[PDB]
Formats: sequence, C-alpha cells, structure tokens
Amino acid sequence: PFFDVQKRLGLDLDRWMTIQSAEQPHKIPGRCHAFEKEWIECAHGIGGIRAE
Amino acid sequence: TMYIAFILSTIFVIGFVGFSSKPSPIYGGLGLIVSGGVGCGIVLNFGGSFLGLMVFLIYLGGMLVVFGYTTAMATEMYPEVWVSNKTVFGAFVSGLMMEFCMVYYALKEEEVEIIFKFNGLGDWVIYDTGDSGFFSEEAMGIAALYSYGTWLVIVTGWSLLIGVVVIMEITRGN
Amino acid sequence: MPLVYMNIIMAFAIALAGLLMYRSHLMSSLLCLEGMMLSLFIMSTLIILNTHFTLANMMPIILLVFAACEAALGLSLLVMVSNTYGTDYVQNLNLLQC
Amino acid sequence: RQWQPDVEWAEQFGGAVMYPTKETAHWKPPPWNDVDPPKDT
Amino acid sequence: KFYIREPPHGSPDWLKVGLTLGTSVFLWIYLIKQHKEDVLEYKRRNGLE
Amino acid sequence: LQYGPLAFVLGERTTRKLTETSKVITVDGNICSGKGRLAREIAEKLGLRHFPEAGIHYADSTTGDGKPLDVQLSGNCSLEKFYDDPKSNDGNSYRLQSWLYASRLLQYADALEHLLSTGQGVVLERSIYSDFVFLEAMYRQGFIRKQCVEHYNEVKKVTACEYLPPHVVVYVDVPVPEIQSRIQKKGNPHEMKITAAYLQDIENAYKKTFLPEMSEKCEVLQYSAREAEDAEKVVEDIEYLKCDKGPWPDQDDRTFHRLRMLVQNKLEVLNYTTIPVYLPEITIGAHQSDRVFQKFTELPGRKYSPGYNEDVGDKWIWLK
Amino acid sequence: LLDLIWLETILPKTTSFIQMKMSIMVSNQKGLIKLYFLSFLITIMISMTLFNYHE
Amino acid sequence: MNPIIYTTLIMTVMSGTMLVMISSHWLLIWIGFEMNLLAMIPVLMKNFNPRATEAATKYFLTQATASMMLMMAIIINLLYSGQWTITKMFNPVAMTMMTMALAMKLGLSPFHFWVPEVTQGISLQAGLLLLTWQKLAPLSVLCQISQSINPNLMLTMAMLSILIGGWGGLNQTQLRKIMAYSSIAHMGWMTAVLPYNTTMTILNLLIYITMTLAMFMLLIHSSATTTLSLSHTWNKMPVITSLMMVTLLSMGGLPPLSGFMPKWMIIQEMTKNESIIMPTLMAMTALLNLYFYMRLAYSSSLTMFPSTNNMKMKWQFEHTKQMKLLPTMIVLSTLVLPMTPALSSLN
Amino acid sequence: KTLLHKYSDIPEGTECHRKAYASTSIGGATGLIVSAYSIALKPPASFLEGVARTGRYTFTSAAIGAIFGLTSCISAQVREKPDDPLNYFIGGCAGGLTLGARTRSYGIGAAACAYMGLTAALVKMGQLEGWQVFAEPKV
Amino acid sequence: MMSGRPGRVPLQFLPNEARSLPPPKLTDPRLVYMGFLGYCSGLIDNAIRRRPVVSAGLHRQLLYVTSFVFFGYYLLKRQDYMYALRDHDMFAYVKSHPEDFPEKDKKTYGEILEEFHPVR
Ligand SMILES: Nc1nc2c(ncn2[C@@H]2O[C@H](COP(=O)(O)OP(=O)(O)OP(=O)(O)O)[C@@H](O)[C@H]2O)c(=O)[nH]1
Ligand SMILES: [Mg+2]
Repeated sequence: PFFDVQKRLGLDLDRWMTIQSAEQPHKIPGRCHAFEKEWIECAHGIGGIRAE
Repeated sequence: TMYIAFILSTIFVIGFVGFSSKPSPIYGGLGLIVSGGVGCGIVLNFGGSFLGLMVFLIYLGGMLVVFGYTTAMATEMYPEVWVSNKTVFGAFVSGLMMEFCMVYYALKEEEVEIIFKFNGLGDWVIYDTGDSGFFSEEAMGIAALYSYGTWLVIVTGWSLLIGVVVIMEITRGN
Repeated sequence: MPLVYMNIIMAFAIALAGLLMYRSHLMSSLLCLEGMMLSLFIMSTLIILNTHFTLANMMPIILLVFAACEAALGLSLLVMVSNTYGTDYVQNLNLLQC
Repeated sequence: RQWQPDVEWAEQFGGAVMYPTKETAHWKPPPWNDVDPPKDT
Repeated sequence: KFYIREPPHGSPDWLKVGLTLGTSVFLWIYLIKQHKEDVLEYKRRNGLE
Repeated sequence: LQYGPLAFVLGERTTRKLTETSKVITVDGNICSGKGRLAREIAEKLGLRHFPEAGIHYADSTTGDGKPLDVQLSGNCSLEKFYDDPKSNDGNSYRLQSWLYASRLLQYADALEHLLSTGQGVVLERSIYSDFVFLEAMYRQGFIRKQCVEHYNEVKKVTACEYLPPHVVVYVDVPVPEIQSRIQKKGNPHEMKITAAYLQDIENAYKKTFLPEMSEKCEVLQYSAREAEDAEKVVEDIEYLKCDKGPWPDQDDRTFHRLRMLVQNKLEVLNYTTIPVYLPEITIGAHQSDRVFQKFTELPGRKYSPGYNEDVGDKWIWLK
Repeated sequence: LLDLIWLETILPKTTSFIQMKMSIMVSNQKGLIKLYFLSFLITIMISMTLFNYHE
Repeated sequence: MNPIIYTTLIMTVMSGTMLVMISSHWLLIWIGFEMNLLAMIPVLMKNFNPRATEAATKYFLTQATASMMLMMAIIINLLYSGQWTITKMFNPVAMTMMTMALAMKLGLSPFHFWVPEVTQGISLQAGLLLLTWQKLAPLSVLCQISQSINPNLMLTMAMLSILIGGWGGLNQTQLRKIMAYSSIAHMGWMTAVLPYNTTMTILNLLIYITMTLAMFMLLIHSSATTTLSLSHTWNKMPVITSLMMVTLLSMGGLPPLSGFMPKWMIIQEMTKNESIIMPTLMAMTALLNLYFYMRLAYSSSLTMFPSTNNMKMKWQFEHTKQMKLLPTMIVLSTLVLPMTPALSSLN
Repeated sequence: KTLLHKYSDIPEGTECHRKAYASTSIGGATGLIVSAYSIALKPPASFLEGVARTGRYTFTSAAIGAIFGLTSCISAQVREKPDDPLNYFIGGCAGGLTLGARTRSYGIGAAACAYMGLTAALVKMGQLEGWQVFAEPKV
Repeated sequence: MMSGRPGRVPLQFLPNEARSLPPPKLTDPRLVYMGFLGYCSGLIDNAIRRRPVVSAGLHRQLLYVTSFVFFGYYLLKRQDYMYALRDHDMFAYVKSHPEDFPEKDKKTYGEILEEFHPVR
C-alpha cells in the first residue's frame, strides 16, 4: 500500500484474499498451494529485484 | 457432446459482436442477455453454480430488465431496427469473420499468438483431479464474505447506500 | 491458455471496441460497458474456479455489484440528458467545445 | 500619462478563442452564468 | 456609532483571542521542552554526557 | 453566526417562519401614480415591511453610515440630467438605467433577505421585474442604442433568474393626462419636461408586457386611482388571493437555504451587473476607474473593513 | 532589412507563428464524445501494436 | 444539495481516494476508484445546468471506461500470477492496459480531451476538487507500480501532455480551460520523472496542488471565469490580482519562486539517468504555459483594463465568506524555494 | 521497431535503394498514423473525402521519407562520409523542400528545410554519440 | 529508493533511531525562515481580509509565526534524519562492496602528463 495503515494498526483489511496460500475456509487447498508457498518462501525479504 | 464450453464461448463472442455493433438498444440488450445466458452456462460447466445463477438472477433479471425498461422509455419515434444501417451489418460481419478465422486458426494450429499465446488442446484438459468432499468449494468461498470479508462488506454496503443518495441527488433535476 | 479464455478475452476486446466506436445512442455505449463488465465477470470466475482460489470466489460478486452501481449512475445521467434534449444522442453533448 | 488598455485593446480577449479562424467562426462565448436556455419544450 | 449595521468584527472575539494566545503559548512551551529533552536524548545516546 | 451550512444543519429552517402573510408585494404604476400611499398603508395595516423605491443612493443607504455618497463615487448618473437632456452624448440615460436597476437588484435581495430571515412580508415600490418599462420607454423615444437594450436584457436574464417573483403584483392605473396634471401639480421643473409620449410608452409597457407576464406566476391586483385610495379594499383583495401560481408554492427548506445563501451574499447578487460588455454609456476608462476608486477608498470608514477603521472610531484593531 | 525584418522573421516571429498554428490545431475541437473515444481507440491500438509496449 | 449530503459526498470522494492509497489488494484499489467516481459525479452536477450535466456525463464515460480497462488489467495479471497484491505487474500487456487506464483517469495527453471540457462545464469549486484531489489516487497507484511501467509509453504520454497543455492553453480566454491545460502540462511534468524517482513525482504534485488551490481560491474570491471578467478585479480588489500575478509567475516556474523547484529537481534527477534531450525539450516547452500565464498577468495586474459604471456598487461591499488557508496557500506557492532540501522528508 | 530496424541495420551510404525504401516506409506509416488521428478528430463529410485526405497525408509523408533517404544516402556514398551529420542535414533540408512543394509554399519549404535538416543532423549526432531519447532508469 | 528499506515502520514521521542525531538549533536559519513564512502568511491574511496589514490581529500573526516554526522544527528533524540515513546506507554499501569501490592509486602532477593547449 502507498500508506501501509494495515501494518501500522495491525489490521488485516485485505491481505487475507491477497494470495491463494493464505488461510482458507475449511482448510480447502489452493490448486497451486505448494508452488505459491515455495515461491513466497524463496522470495521473502530479499526485495523484488533480487527475487525476480 | 464432447465440446460444450467451446460452442458456448463462440456463441458468447457472437452475441458480443451482435450487441457491440450497436443496433437499436433493444436488440443490443437482447444480444447482451443471450451472451449473459451462455456465459452463465459457461461458468455452470466449470462448477460455478452459484455464480452463474447470480449472473442470471441479478444481471439478466435485474440490471438487464432495468436496461430494457429504460430503453423502452428513452428511444426514437420509430425505434430503430438492426437492418436500418449498413454500418451495423458491416461491423457484425467483420466481427463474425474475425471470430471464424481465429477459431479456425486456433483449432487447426493450437499455437496462435494474437496478443496472448493460446492452445485449443481442449477445455476439459485444464481441470484438476480431486474430490471437494461434502461441500461446494465455491459456496464456502462466497459464504466467507461475512467471516473473512468484513472489510469488503463494509465498503460495498457503504457504496450501495451512497449510490442511493447519489441517484437521488442527480435525478432531482434542479 | 485454453480457448475458452481466448474467446472471453476476445469478447472483452469486442466490447471495448464497441464502446470506443460510438454511434448516436448513449444506451448502446452503456450496453457495451455492460458487456465489458460481463466478460470481466466470466474471466474472473473461470480463473478463480480453475485455480480453486476459494476466498477469491467472492470477488465476482463484488465486481458485479459495483459495476451495477456504476450502471445505475450512468442510466441516471442518460435520463437527465434525454430530459434535456428529448433523445440520448451524444451529438447533443457538444456545447462544451465553447 | 501612461498608456492603459482601452476597449479596443480589451476586446481582443473577449472572443470565443484567442486566435479566431474560420472553423471557430460559429463559436460564441459561453453564457455568463454557465446556463443554456431550455430548448423547445 | 458610525456604521448603520453592526459590523461582524466590531469588537474582539474574546473566546477566539484567548484561544489563539493560549494555543500559541502552548506551542512555544511544547517546542522548547521538546528541544531540551531532544538535546538530552542526543547527549545520552551518543555518550556526550 | 451568519446564516451558513452550519446554521441550517442544526436548526435553521425558514418554513417554520413562513406564514399566510409572509408575502412579498410589489406596488407599481406610472410616474406620479401614487404608489407611495398604496404601498405605505398596505405595509402599515397588513403588518409588513415597506421599502421606499430604490434610488441612486439606495446602496449608500444600506452600507457605511447609511448616508448618500457623492454622485461621482456612487451612481455617476443623474435623473435631473435625464429630464433636461435625455438624448445627451454622455450615455447618462443608460448609465442611470443600469445603476438604478442594480440598486433594484440590491433592494430585492435585501427584501428577500428580511423575508427569509425573519418571516415577515415586505412591500416594494417597483422591482427588477418592472424596471424594463423605463428602458423600453426610453428606447421608443430613441434614447438608448439597440446595443444598450441587449446588454440590459443580458444582465436581467442572468441576475433576475435567481430570485422568486412577488406573491402579489398591485398596479395603480392612472391615465396619461392625469399623470401629466399631477406632474404639473407638484412643480418639479425636471419632471415638468416629461413628454406625454414617454409616459404613454411607460403605460404601454406596463399594460402589454408587465401585467400580463406577472399574471402567470403571481396574482396581479389592478386598481385605478379611485380604488387605490381605499387601502382597506386593496388589502381585502390581497387577503382573498389563493397564491397557487408560480414557484412559491413548490418551495421547501432545501431551496430556501440556497436562496438565503445567495441573497445574504451581496457581492454574488451584484456579480453579473458588471459583465465585460463594453458599451460607451457605462464603460469606465482605466485612468478614471483608478482615480475614482482611490477617492472612494479615501472615504472615512471605507478603507479597510467595518470595524477596522480607526479614523472613524474603531478600537482593538490589534486583537481583531 | 536585418533588424526589423529578417532578424525578426527567423527566430521570434516564425517561432511565435508555429506556436499559434499548433495551438489552433490542438485547441479547436468539436467537443464530441464520439471523436474523443475514437481517438482513444486509435491510441489504445497503437500502444498494443507498432509502439512496442505489450511486448 | 443538503449540506450534510454534500459533506457526505465529499467525504466519500476522499474515502475512495484513501481506499486506493491504503489497500494492498487490487480489488480494493478498484473499489476505491469506483467509490470515488460514484461520489464525484453528483458534486460535478451541483449547479445542474446542461453544461454541468454534459461535463458530468463526459467525466463518467471516461472514468468508467478507464475503470473497466483497469479491472481487465488486474484480471490478466491474476491470470498469469495468481497475485492480487499491488506490486510489479507480472504480465506486459496487463501492464500496458493498466498504464493506459491510469493515464486516462489522470487525463494525460492522448486521453486529455475530457479535462478542458469537464473543467469548463463545472463550477470553480468542483474544478478545484477535480484538478487537485482527483490526481492523488492514480498517481499513487503509478508510484506503487512504477518499477514495472514501460518507460517509453510513460515518457511519450508525459511529453505529449506537456506539449498539448502548452499549445491548447495558448488559445484560451476561459479561465477554467486555461487551468485544465495547465493541469495537463503539470501532469506531464509529474509523470515524466515517475520512472526514475517517485519522490520527485510527490514533490511536484504537492507544489502543483498548492499553486492550483491558490489560483482557484483567488478565482472564487474574484468570481471570475473569463479573462475579461478577471480584468475587472483590479478595480475592486487589487491585492487579489497582485497575489494572482505572483502565483502565475510561480506556475511558470520562474525563479526564485516555488514553482521552479519541481522543474529544477526533475531536470537534475533526469540528467542523473543520462536523460538530457527530454529535460531540455520539457523546459523549452513550458515556455508556452509561461506565455499564457503572462498574458493573464498582463490583463489582470500588470495593466489596467477598462472597468464598468456598476463597479462602484461593489466597492461598498465585503465578501460574505472567506477562502480557508488561502494566505498559507499563497505563501507556500511562492516563497518556499529556500526550503528545498526538506524534500528528503518525502523519502 | 522492425520498420526502424530495417532502416538502421543497413549501413549509411550503401544500398541507396534499400535505404530509400525503408525511409519511404517510415514516412508512409507516420502519415497513416497522422491521417488516422485527423480522420478521428476532424471527420470528413464523406468516405471518399476521408480517403483523399488519408492519401494526401500519406503521400506527403512517404515522399518526405523517400527524398530524405535518397539524398542522405547518395550524399553519403558520393562523398564517402557515412558518419557525417551533414548528409543527414542535406536529407532533412530536401525533405523540407518536398514538404514545401507538397504544400506548394516557399515559406513552409524554407522553414522546413532549416528545421528538418537541423533535426536530422541532430539525430545523426545522437546515433554517433549514443544520446538517449528515452533513457532507461539507472540510479 | 527508500520505500522498502528494512525496519521502516509505516506512518511514522520520526523513527526512534532519529533521536541519536543532534536536534536542530532553535535559531536555525531554516527555522527562522519558517517563522518568516508564517509572518508573511499573517501579513497576506490581513491584506486579503482587508485589515491593516501590519498592526491588525497581533495574536493571529503571532499564531501564524509560532505554528509555522512548530511545523518547521519537526520538518527539519525528519529531513536531517533522512540525510543521515542516506549517508549511513552509502557508507555501509561502500564497505560491503570493496570491489566496486577500489582504492585509486594516487599520482602527482610531476608524473602525470597533462596536455597543454595554447591560447594564441
Ligand atoms: N429613467 C428612469 N427613471 C426612473 C426609473 N424608476 C424610477 N424613475 C424615476 O423615479 C422618479 C420618482 O417618481 P416615481 O416613483 O416615478 O413617482 P412618484 O412621484 O413617487 O409617484 P407614484 O408613482 O404615484 O408613487 C420619477 O422621476 C421616475 O421617472 C427607471 O427605471 N428609470
Ligand atoms: Mg415609487
């Protein structure tokens, strides 16, 4: 966000629908859950330039 | 029976060509609701039962219905017909032939690159293999609007109330 | 990509062209806008069902309701224009050239 | 005394445009109060 | 007086005058105290004193 | 707390003040028709506010200390000069005609202000809607240039459109010979030079443009000079009027708020009386404009703003 | 010849004339929604075609 | 309109803009744009004349078309990444679609035609809102996705915006159309440096909003919408016209005024990237904007046009209402150049 | 870009027919774009009037391209100077002269000779020295 | 550049690591210019409102001044902290990447051959 109000106030306003590997109702899995999880765990905290 | 989603999608695009060539708005609305019906069928073939029935009930029976109702009031003295213009025929014909050419190319080549890469290997092919259990995954995802989607409900309800206020502001006419 | 996606994106392109290429009536352009929304709905629904993005199942509902709110607003604008000129013809909406 | 603009000088800026051509000859300055008269009822 | 109608700004708005003076004095006091504690915090973080 | 959005939001509504006798009445007629008596007794016995006809120095009366200012700084036109040399080369005819129309616009705003702020009705002698009678009369006599009636129509169209017409249009009917004898009776030498063609044109404008066109948005009450002296009868017919015509019945607090906002803002009322339409009779050259503005600014109590003029007895400038 | 005529013509007068002509071409528009959105279609197509953007 | 309803509609416009600026999710950003448009349409039609209705209709058409294109870009991005987070776009044609949609919302040059007509057709307060607050949301989205924009497309649109704003404004006698063309040129200046430094975009946006607020509030104070009506203002309130002249000089970017800061910073940041021809073109082209600003200054303050006889009536009257923060806006728009290194606070 | 690539990859002062064809293609394409925008924003009174306007613009631009290419390439190969901005200046001025002929006006022709010649010389300089019109962000 | 910097918490005008820098002096030239801007705002407020520009509403002009100085002090702190962060990161990056920033071998003008261009 341009103004990350959510991360300052600790609120989850729209991050819950932002990826398919987020928590799902009844724990129904996303079709590409493992692939998204692996890409996210690779790309975490190294910046988009490095992650690309 | 082997191909059902492709006839549905081709008819969808045909209806889009029909109403986007813009005949008189009543025939444009007829084309739009035909397109909406075949699209509801498309998403029914993908397991989106609630979403397609939403298309029907709210789009075709709501939004459209209102559109045709409003066209029935603000129209021409002789409300126009499709045939009345050669421009409508030309646009519809060009759209139909660009549909036919590209579907033939995709069917017999399966590697067209019109903006995006496409492969008409089938449409059943992309479906995954698994069990959804004792519930509809679509319905569980949509019913999460009230548990997971609190913010979404807040903003959408506010926008709808604002829409009522806004329509009453604009149409007052003073 | 499968060919249903091809035809859905093609429908969006046709609706966009139909909206950008105007004719006399305003209602025809609004119907082209509605077709653009309907193609977006179907594309979103296909993508969401195919990848089983369960929480994103509600996104087409939100898109539909917001686009219908915009359609109501556009219909009211058309009605005001018609009450001004007796028709919804866009060529009457030219007095801002001067 | 110092020259100051007169009516002939002021009316260069009272037209529909700043550079009047043939394609804008039919252009008129918009209404003072921004309202156009109602058309035939 | 001189004017027929009573001027809106004929007498000072005493509530607004008092509020203006008070808020200015508070702003100055708060600024001075903040600068004092800020110099103190800088000196103790940096080990200067 | 000037009437604004914050006042209207809490509890400021005008319908709770509006009553059966909360009406604006305009009395009208040719010169020396006696509108003064009818209007003044109508106001006094119906319990309304009287507004004497808007003169050159009406604006000077509603601002400052209420005393008339020099003709150079206010008006810049004369009525005696119009009666002596109506076809003079100064353009004084239409300069006077525009100045007194602007004064009438100011007075109509001031009267609607009182009505919408207190609830009391008002009575006026002539108004913006009957100012054109003199303009057409001057035009038929060939005083104003045809350019100078188009400008008048522009100003009237863009200003008078914003306001509500009178509830009641009372007209006093006097024939031209009797008006002439009354002018010859009061002895004003400038009035003594008024030709019968001018008065006839005024009466014709009244009868053929003013009175018929008020008849569709207000109730028009015509009395000749015999029935105009019986103010009891006039107000009895005033009280018997249904007043179910015009825009006044279909007025709610939302429109009254906007009307009060416009009407309280005098600079917005007079906005279009100074449109940039350069007619020699009313255009002021830059040197004269600058000089006369400086001499106005030099007036006591006129330089800064009301309450900030120490030279006139204003205290506490430094705490305001 | 030089100061009042050609030195005027070369830099300031011709530049001013060009700016005035461009202003007339740009500013004088029909005020029609239809023509504006047709030009929008042209711009959109050009951005998705020879002007190599989507590629 | 009802004062409560007008306040609510204004608040809904600002809340749509804030929804755009605080969301990490593309659907919520689209929702914010939708809400902003929905609440914005009635404030355009506040006066309700055929000009106001046509301005609102053209505004609605352009903004709705842009919003649909934006949604299509989002859907293509999701189709190829499954990502809803506003971040770099993973598809090039989706990126092109999004860039065109955001430029159409902003009113950049190939999509600029709506700005002059809509600004002319609405009131000065509506135009003030249109040319200041409505630029925030698309520019914030652009600053968020700047790392994936095509520099060629963006720079083309920005240069065209500068050129067209300069040329179109040359022909105008209407103050609202002059403001609109100045806005087009300033949007071009903002979006040219966007590929290189978004801090420069934010700085230029703040300076432009200050100048536009000052100028529109001076126009509202003057009640003038044509150049000749403004030419009468000296004979009523010469302070307003002198302040307007210094503000117009600031808009032209003349040193040592505040309007010179964004141009100077943007030229520096562009030359840091081996961009020399484009900054020279941009600075040279801005002389057109300065030319018609100087024309307005000539007609308003530096010379005295003929007045009218009815102006003596207006001399005896004060303003019922007073523009809020106008002295602050005037000082900020003219005098802040010595404070330039404070721009790093925007980092 | 392939339209410009085919012009750019063939060396200067060689194969003047190919270079003339490439510049003619660029001219025709640009004239087609300007005709599209002119037809959109200032529509004609008939389809044939629009076709005539399109052909007029397209031939003017294509003739400017062909003339620029012919003169630039021939003056390069005749003088054996393929890196000199002067051949491009001569090309730009000949393009200005043919634009003046197309509008049939000596003043437009002379002004266009000067402006387009200087522009083309600048373009040659930027090619030789690696000037960027759209520089990619680096810092 | 600085948007995605690690540790950068949202909506925080001065982070707590800024308290390590010296706060700006009270007679800081930039702060005094802030006060001057406030004073000009007060004068222009008197001018527009049609009051005596120098002697009307001393409380209002005074408040203009103190509020401008109040905002300017915190603006100066944030600006100085941003520049301190910039230098901090630059020195850290030069340290972590010695290969990108070699130690240039210094030479004197007695061994360096500079070309002489005559003016004649
Ligand atoms: N030129 C001109 N003179 C006007 C106008 N309105 C009023 N007057 C003059 O105002 C003067 C005042 O006298 P009037 O109000 O006409 O009449 P009166 O003498 O009061 O007599 P009654 O009408 O019976 O009340 C007359 O000399 C009018 O001609 C106007 O619009 N134009
Ligand atoms: Mg009378």
